[PDB]
Amino acid sequence: AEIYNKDGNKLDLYGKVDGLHYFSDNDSKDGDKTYMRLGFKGETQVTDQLTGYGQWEYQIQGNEPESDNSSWTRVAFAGLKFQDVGSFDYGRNYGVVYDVTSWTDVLPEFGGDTYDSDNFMQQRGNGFATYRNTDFFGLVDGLDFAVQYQGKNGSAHGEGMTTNGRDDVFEQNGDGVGGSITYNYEGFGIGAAVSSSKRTWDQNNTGLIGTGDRAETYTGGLKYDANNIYLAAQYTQTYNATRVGSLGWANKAQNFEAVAQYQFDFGLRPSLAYLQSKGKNLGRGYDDEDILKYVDVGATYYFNKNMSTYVDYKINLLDDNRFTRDAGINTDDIVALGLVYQF
Amino acid sequence: AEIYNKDGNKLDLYGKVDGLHYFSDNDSKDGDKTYMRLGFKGETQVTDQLTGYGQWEYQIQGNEPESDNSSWTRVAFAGLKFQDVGSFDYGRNYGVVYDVTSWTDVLPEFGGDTYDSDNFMQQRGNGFATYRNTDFFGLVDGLDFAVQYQGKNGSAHGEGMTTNGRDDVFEQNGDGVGGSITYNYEGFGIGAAVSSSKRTWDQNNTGLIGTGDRAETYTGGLKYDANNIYLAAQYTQTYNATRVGSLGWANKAQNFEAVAQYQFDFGLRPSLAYLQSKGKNLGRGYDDEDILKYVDVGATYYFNKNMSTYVDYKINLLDDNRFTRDAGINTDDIVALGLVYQF
Amino acid sequence: AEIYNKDGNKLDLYGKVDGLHYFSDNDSKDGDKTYMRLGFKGETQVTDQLTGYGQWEYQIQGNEPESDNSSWTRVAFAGLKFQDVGSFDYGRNYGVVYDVTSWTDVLPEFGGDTYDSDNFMQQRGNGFATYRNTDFFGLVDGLDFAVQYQGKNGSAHGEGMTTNGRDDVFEQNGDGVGGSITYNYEGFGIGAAVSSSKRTWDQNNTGLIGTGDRAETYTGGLKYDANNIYLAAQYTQTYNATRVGSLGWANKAQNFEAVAQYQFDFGLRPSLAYLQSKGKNLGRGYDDEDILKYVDVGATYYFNKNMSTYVDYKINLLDDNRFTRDAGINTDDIVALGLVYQF
Ligand SMILES: CCCCCCCC[S@@](=O)CCO
Ligand SMILES: CCCCCCCC[S@@](=O)CCO
Ligand SMILES: CCCCCCCC[S@@](=O)CCO
Repeated sequence: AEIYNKDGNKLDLYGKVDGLHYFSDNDSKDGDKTYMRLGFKGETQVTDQLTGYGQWEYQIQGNEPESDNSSWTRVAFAGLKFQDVGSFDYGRNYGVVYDVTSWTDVLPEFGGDTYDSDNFMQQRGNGFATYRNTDFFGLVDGLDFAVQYQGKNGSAHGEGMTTNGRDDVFEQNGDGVGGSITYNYEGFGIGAAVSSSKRTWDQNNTGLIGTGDRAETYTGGLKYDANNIYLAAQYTQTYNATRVGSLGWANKAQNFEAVAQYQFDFGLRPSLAYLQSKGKNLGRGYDDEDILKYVDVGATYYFNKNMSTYVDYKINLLDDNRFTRDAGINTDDIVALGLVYQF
Repeated sequence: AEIYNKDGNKLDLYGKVDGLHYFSDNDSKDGDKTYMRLGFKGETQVTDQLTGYGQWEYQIQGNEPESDNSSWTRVAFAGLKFQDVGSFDYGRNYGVVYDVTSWTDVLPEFGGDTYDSDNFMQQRGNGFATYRNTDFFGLVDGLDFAVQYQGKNGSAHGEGMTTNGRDDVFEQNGDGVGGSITYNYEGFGIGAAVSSSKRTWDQNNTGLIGTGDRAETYTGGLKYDANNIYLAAQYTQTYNATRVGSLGWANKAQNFEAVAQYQFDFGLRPSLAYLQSKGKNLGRGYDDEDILKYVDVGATYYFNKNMSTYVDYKINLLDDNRFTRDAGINTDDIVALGLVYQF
Repeated sequence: AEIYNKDGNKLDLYGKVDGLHYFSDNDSKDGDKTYMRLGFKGETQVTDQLTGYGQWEYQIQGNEPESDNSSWTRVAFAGLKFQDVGSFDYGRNYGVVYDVTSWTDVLPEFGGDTYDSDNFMQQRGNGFATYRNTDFFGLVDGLDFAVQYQGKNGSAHGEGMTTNGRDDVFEQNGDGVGGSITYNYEGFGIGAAVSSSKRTWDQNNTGLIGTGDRAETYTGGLKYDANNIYLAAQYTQTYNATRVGSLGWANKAQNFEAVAQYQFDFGLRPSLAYLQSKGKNLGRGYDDEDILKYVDVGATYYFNKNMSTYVDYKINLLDDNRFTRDAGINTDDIVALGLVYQF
């Protein structure tokens, strides 16, 4: 909600409370999942064509006792935007791969998990410097592109250390570069993205699988968003980038996400999605294994812009086998039931 | 404070800073206790008779250094309210036992501690699904009732695990059911509450006292709230529900709280309260011991709705003995001195 | 930003996002340093001459992954202000030594580090009770003084324990008393401050250097703040108060900070500063060592009140030697590059 707008600056304070419950045969995926998000979007008019902005978003879990409550920053960045030239922002933000893969990340509860947070330039992560050009200098409405640099987020000790270092190797990265191009026209969307990150010393020298010099993602995507119908698909082919449970990363992975949705006038929105991640030549005796594979059927009912409720059913297609147990990958179904207020 | 109210949605952002200091012979209860609370109450008009709402409240301690600052969510829930039918909400919220025991939880600093947070359905806890009926379908002004379900909040590992699991057994619970009825009329209040929770495997198989299949509370309460006078009393009889320091829980407990207050026109509000918790047949050689017992004398001076200061004197009536030392229960006096800004 | 002002109470919700990056040969000082701050300033008119107030400020780091995000309260206090008499506030707040040393704490990124947080009464710390007199009862415009008491912030276990205890001895303190006087007139500022804190048992009995009965600071300061020119200097002489890396504290220390700045009309603000901390008779074989010593050259460009960017270059003058390695003191340069949105 816009709670301030005065003398050239405005501030949107926004958030939500999701009363959320998971039902699953997997005990680790069963029970209260209530949480909230809080954020602000600030924007200031410097001149006719130049605006400064800042954004911050924070998740606070609501399913924990008061002795040990968990929370974190999703994004936190500042930037500058010049009309018919472009923008620059820096901070914790989304990787440019997500400019395309976000198109399928629209399920009621699940989805968007053929990749993780702090997972190279694929989703949210630290220290992105992002240059964006919107509508090609105002000459081609709908044509957007971005170039993105991610600085090294290293270890918390020893060699390859950064000031914001982290001992979990799955959350580290070296210097990376990425780009995205997208074109939207009368509801039809088409986009490509590419990212290339250096892998740090710790992630290649701790005995995990999917070691190598660089992490790489190549993404293509298509969507249709008009007349109350939402169709989208994305295919990403990764190298040393996709996480495989606890085992490490996938030498090669082929990720595919597809979604179909329809918005009824009275507020009902049914959703059918298919997500899949295929590990190829994973090593460690596993050759070719499904890292992820499930069908998602669900529905959100929008009371209005400020309130909704939804059910989401993750029909898990993975087999319980040696690879999934070793990696610690869930192969059980999850049904999500949620009640959501937002402002 | 209402910082937003527009096109059918309003948002109250509220909070306070309590500059607070404790004086006690017990070193663990002596010193700076400064803290703040922050929250929002959001509410949206869906129709003439249907409203959606969300609430979130957060405590941030202000008495710690910057290397290690502690904070937690008190409540976080969403819900729906239909006029002359009732409400439903879900999330971290207060247990329905508190619909009655809150009546004595009105002291300046102390009080309200014959029970804890995350202590079955007695106070704040995770995953409450709460149905409420207000004024009996609009036919009996003052008559309220509630039915409440709390889902299992289990361990963080092994058997009886939940996704929001917790290794502290005092903060766990199994499935529980509770109800409350209250009637208020021209300042006079009368109420009863009942709760029945299943106890998890860990809380019955870790060597503690007060083990058993279910936790149970039966509460009665009376109050008078009119003509600047506040009188209230509550009596709760619990089984395997009341915490006894570190020892475990009380097989049986008899809890009683009584308060008397008077609001002077110029802003002074003196308070006299008596709290007591009697453990019966506690085992471990005890067998009948006071778990809690103190008289509280205090006063709050309200400068206005936004500012006040208070002194609160917990005259501790417990004897320093084997049970209290073993349980780790404070038997020393505490004087609280506080300065409070709120909005 | 003032987001509420109604019926005698107003509330300023403020904050910023600093997209920040450090470049240094020291790996521990190199990389993403993005962070945000959030706070509110509340103030209520009780009468014509009496106002109640509350303030709270919070830092949330933006350079960490979502599994482990760090945050803390900077200040949290309530108080009362009577016109032409003075104010009283209590809580986590700034020590009165800072009434003078803040004058040099105005660099774009660095500076203000001849002392720490939770470092006796020198900067931010817990449990300050602060009495302030502004303009000497309204009889001498510009003449301010303060008396301040800090209650014991002790250990988290054993002897010398407080309820808000802390096991890091560098963040503990005993009872302390401090005072400040300042005089400002047509841009010219002059001030003195004195503080005297008791050192706790743990800080004198854990093998560190700079042990002794009391911590003491004596501070003098001068400044000029007018006609777009900012000049300021502070000299503090401390005893058992200044931190020396991990080694302990400095028996005696001589701290000096000097700054020169100029505000161009078009928004550029160049800054040149010199900071220095000289340890005297440190013991442990060290004798006389520079604890801190660097020159700071930098510049902030203000787009407007809500947006800016800056570069800050810490030219480190310390030699890499036995003392600096043992203490773990950085002797490498740091260049800071920041983009900042604030409201
Ligand atoms: C789409 C914009 C192309 C990226 C160019 C950025 C070059 C880095 S520059 O902005 C910093 C100068 O050191
Ligand atoms: C008039 C009904 C009394 C309240 C009982 C609530 C039952 C919960 S049920 O509707 C959810 C399980 O499907
Ligand atoms: C002349 C003003 C003196 C300021 C110091 C106040 C003394 C502390 S006292 O008021 C609290 C002990 O009860």
